[PDB]
This record gives sequence, C-alpha cells and structure tokens, in this order.
Amino acid sequence: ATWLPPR
Repeated sequence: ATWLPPR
C-alpha cells in the first residue's frame, strides 16, 4: 500500500 499512518 502507501501512506502508512502512525499508530
């Protein structure tokens, strides 16, 4: 995927 959100 893309844009990995923190926590």
